Amino acid sequence: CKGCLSCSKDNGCSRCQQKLFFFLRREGMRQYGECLHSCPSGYYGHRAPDMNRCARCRIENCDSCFSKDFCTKCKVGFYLHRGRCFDECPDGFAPLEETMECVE
Amino acid sequence: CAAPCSCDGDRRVDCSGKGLTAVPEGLSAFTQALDISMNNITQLPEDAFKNFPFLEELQLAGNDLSFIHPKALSGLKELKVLTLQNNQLKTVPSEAIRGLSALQSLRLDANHITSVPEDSFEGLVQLRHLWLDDNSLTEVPVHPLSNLPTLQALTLALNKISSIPDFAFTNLSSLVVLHLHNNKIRSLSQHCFDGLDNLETLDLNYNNLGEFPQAIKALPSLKELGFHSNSISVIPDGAFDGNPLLRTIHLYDN
Ligand SMILES: *[C@@H]1O[C@H](CO)[C@@H](O)[C@H](O)[C@H]1NC(C)=O
Ligand SMILES: *[C@@H]1O[C@H](CO)[C@@H](O)[C@H](O)[C@H]1NC(C)=O
Repeated sequence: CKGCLSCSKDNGCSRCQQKLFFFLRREGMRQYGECLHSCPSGYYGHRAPDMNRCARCRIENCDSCFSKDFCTKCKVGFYLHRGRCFDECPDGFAPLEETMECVE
Repeated sequence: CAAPCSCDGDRRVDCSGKGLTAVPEGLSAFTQALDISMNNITQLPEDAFKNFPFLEELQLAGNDLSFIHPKALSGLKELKVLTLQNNQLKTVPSEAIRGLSALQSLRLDANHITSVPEDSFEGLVQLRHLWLDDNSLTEVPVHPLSNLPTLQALTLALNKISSIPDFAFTNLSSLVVLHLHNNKIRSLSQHCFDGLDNLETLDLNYNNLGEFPQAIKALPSLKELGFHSNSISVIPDGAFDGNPLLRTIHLYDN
């Protein structure tokens, strides 16, 4: 119950602060709200004027995404190209392992 | 590994919510990941980060930061990610971030920025993702934006912008994703979007658009265009010939 406008014991947080992300955590059957300054891996913070909520990174092969489809960094075995995950660097591009992302 | 910071074997140090009023000391210079989120660092003195030349990712989320010394973050050439979201910044710290050549991702959302100096973002030739959510901006900063030739994703949601002049983004030839939702946009000039030849996702939810934005006729790679929850009334014939690759359209609640 940190940074929570209204925290209940059974349901955890239910209304985050003004500038905070409301995130739902699943554990066993227990599901409860939380307030974080930044949504965790696999989620992108979607702002709103009423309450700001995290949503799943819908783009596949992604572990951290800036928006619903732009991945800042893919998992292993997939170089980053314009925020999209490709196992190989396409034409006009070559693999670059040092930062694990597609370069010209 | 100095207390109260908890470290690991990957030079990643977490000191979240330790109530520190200043940058902790006694930490190895080899540390690359450092987090002081949810702390009480009211201000940053001069060169407070001289002891960490090998820093790659720095987080300052929700530390109630107010004022940054011009030389506060000098010599952070290895910096890749810097987050300053949810603090008391009013103007962008242009002098602080002048020398961060290798900076890749910069967060600035949830602060109280109301204006940006023209000279900001100079030399940031490695910027890829820039946030600007939840501020009191009233116009898009065209001149500072033009100094970002390698941007990929820029968001400006929940600001107080009203309109976008022509060629406001003319220099972001590498842009991919742009966000403007929950803003207060109502007018868009005909060539406002010219130059975004690599744009893929344009988001315009929750605005006051009363006419269709023919400016979107310059996005050869558009795929998502969501402007739902607006005052749109008329879709003219052939209003999409410039976007032959559209995938979805959000115009419900209109
Ligand atoms: C943060 O530090 C300032 C300056 O020392 C002090 O006035 C304030 O009470 C501190 N806040 C907290 C929550 O510790
Ligand atoms: C980048 O901005 C500069 C400064 O306004 C301008 O001279 C130049 O033409 C721009 N580059 C473009 C539009 O490709």
